[PDB]
Amino acid sequence: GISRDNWHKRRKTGGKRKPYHKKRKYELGRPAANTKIGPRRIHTVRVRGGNKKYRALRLDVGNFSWGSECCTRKTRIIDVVYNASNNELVRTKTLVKNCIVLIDSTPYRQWYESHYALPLGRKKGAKLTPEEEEILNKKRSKKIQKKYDERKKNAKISSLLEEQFQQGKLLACIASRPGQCGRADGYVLEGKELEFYLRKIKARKG
Amino acid sequence: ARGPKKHLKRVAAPKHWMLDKLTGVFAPRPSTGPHKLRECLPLIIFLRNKLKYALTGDEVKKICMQRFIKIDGKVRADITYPAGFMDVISIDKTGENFRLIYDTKGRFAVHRITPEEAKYKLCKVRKIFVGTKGIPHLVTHDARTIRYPDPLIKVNDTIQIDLETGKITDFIKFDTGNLCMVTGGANLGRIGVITNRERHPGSFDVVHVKDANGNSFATRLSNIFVIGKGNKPWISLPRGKGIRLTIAEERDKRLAAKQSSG
Amino acid sequence: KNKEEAAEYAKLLAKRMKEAKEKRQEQIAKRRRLSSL
Amino acid sequence: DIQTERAYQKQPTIFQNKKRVKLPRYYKNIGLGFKTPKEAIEGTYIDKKCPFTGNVSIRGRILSGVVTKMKMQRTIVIRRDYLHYIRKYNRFEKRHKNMSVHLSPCFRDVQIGDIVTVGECRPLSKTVRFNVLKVTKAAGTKK
Amino acid sequence: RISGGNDKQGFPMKQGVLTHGRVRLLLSKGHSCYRPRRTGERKRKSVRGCIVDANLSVLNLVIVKKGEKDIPGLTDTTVPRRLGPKRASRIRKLFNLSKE
RNA sequence: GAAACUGCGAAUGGCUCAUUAAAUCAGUUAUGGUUCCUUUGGUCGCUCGACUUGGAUAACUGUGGUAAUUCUAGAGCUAAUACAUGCCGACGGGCGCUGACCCCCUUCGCGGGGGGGAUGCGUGCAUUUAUCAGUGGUGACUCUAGAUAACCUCGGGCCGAUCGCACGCCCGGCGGCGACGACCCAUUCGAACGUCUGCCCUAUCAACUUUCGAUGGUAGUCGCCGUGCCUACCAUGGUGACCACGGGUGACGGGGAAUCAGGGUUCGAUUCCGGAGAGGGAGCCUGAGAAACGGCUACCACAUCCAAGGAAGGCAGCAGGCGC
Repeated sequence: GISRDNWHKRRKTGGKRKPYHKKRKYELGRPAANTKIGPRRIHTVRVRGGNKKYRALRLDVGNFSWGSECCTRKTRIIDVVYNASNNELVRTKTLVKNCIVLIDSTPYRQWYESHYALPLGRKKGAKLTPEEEEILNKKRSKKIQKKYDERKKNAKISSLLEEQFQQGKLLACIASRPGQCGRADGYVLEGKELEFYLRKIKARKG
Repeated sequence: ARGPKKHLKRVAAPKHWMLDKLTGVFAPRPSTGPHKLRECLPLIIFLRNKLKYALTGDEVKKICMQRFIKIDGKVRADITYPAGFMDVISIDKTGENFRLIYDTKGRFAVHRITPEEAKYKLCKVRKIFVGTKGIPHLVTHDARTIRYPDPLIKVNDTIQIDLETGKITDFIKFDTGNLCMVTGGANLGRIGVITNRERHPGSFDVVHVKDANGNSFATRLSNIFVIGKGNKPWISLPRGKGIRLTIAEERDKRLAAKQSSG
Repeated sequence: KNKEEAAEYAKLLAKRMKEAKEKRQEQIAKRRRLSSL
Repeated sequence: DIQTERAYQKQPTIFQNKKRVKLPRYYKNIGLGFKTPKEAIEGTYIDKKCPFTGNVSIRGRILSGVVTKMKMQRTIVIRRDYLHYIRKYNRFEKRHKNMSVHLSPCFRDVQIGDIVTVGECRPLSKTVRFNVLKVTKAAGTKK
Repeated sequence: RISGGNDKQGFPMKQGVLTHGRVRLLLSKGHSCYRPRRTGERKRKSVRGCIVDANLSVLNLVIVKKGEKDIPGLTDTTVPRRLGPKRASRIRKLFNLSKE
């Protein structure tokens, strides 16, 4: 059907090839997955050798990684902002590999607070009134507190990250082919990558 | 071709089988196994053509379905099972044991061995490997995977394995000054002492071999088998002892034995 | 079988590593030989 | 200077967001006695298809032509000359076969007429299968 | 209950086609009005619609509720069970057996 | 032991040469850029949380349809290595975080140094992603192993609800040969797409290719994988008198054949290897492998049987008939 072959298109010299055989199967080709954002929907494609290949047609969750301290959590994709290849893949917000998405910052914040015993986001004059957040931020023995005061030293977050946390949504880049593995796994944008992409989103936006 | 091929025509059959033309159209396409299609000896060929125990492929079928023939200490009820190099074929009811090692010419000789020698075989290691728990792995020339080997054995050595346990006893390192039988190319069956190895990064490394009588010949490294340390082979050899004398010498020896018979 | 193969390898390997370590101290013996023969 | 294309250009193996308180570079010697040149180690360019600072393995053939054209993007046309031998007339005939070959920005200045050594790699584009590995400046070319 | 008969050309009424005419379906394995010869085989079959109408030749009817009166033909007798349970659990289930 | 369900095979073999001129094909190399039924060998109490489960169907029994075919509808009965669903084990812990609390020695005292350790969460291989370290190997890995933080497709990876012979070994105790099956690994059989060089006549074919892919760059999509294969945005390129582009072949390629002093010329549909096709094109199901035609679905050409509503086609298989 959808042919994936070299013999259908002109030689290096601009001379036409006359096809010496009809379409073979291994010269295969199938329609594009076109993965949207919605409730989990995955169809299975049986491929050469009797192996499987999962078509994610809708996805909500995704395994994203805060790379600077090896904090990976399953979060909830909310929307797409910028795609490098094509900008109709933004309009009809398709999930493809290496597209910029926004994710829920809540599992990263929860880990950050429970690891450093310091607040992240939570704007000045934050009423922490359930006060089991204050349990996670206070009430230790002696030597355990020494370990936690030792560690809070190197919890200096990049201001670019700290804004996104306080807004409540982080930028991430999809590192897995979602149309072939049925997964929207990626990494949270940081440093020079983040400054590059934040310029690109603002510039395009206007 | 829309899939794997199952018929092998008699003219396409490997030449070392010495199959006659006017018998049929086909030869026995060897069933998949440890050795390659091209370089094996199918059990029907060895049993019917070489030994002359059977006359037809149906007679060979009638033998091999009584569990008589044992290849490498396991019963093989497949008449086109590929029996290749170094393989040990023990028939119990007759009380006879054969090791398939090459004639001095490019074919398999029918070399009888003793009950005590038909208990092991030499395997050329093909690739060393680490498994899924830092467990080291060997792969041999006859498709055997041996795990937890000796930590010195490397990619071109020879190992002596036992045909009950399938475990490594002793091994011969691939060095200069070690006996090697040549198991591929023009020099097929030539025994000699390794003189040199010539390294070519990206290409096939050629290895110089010295025969007993000062005959020097090269072969690609792949087609060499270290069968002994020094001049001492760890197996028994056919009559000739892998020299491959010239055609003028073979004539002289033939008509010497002829005229002596008279 | 898994247990006995692991135990027999541990013996043979540890012996081969003792051989290499006897060589390791000859490596340092070659260092000090180049230092003061 | 770099990152002209819409997607962020990085050597994808090296990680550049290690918390602290120069950028590192990934490269390799590509075997067969080729000196991984100085610009590979001390450049700040990004290339998928550089044999030194990229994901291509050199294996198979090592051929050599003269640089003919340098008018396409990180690619050049070399011209390979040989003598084909006709059998009837016990003489030769001068033939040629010019191939599109991938030039890394590693080799900073090559001039049309320079001698190139090329290593076979996987198919890089429609017609590109070879990589420039060392350049030998044409007869003299000092001034 | 209308178990579904045939057309007057023998084209049997396939379930859930929801028409009163005759139409063409591409029937695979696991369908009615068809069985494949080779594995993975499909076939165009002319089948009569589901909607029972005037121009049939048969109607398969199954007696859902036995009525007030008794028929001479059917109800009078009762055919025996050819076979019974072959599986051990089905024997224990039918005849009500303890475990020991 | 017929029938039927299940499993496998039907992709080989055979036939013909219409296509096809760097295509096919031949030698030579690459997969460190892939998939692989079968075979042979590894693996299969590595995982810390039932002395055998479930509801359908065939053959069978019976009731039928239309003129017709290897068409099949309806009812009642029953199986599994079909189709589903699932324990118990070994199994007591081990390792990694968490961490009540605890005792110890020093500073009179804070602080300090190391020790034990409740509760909780995690764990195996494969799979997807991110980070750290540098047992075995290569000419060269972004290799193989190892370590940490998560994932796990409900159209769902594994972690035996299977069958046959021999019957045994002590107080209702107590195990060997095989058959079959399986995620992963190597191996065998291959296949696939690439590398270098090589082909007949033609100038009354000198310029050709491209904004609907022509040559390159970046990021995707798709595929078993590498790639303009195809999307989007960029760049102006690629080939040519060393014959490109176009046209012709009574052209499938080669091993080979006839003829020959030495050179050569002509042939090679034809039994071996490789390719392509099944009336002409196109599209697909099943399977490890098919764009299969002694598979299915259309249209074009032809054409058989009709109770006129419909049913069924494919000899360049072996024979054989017409036409030529």
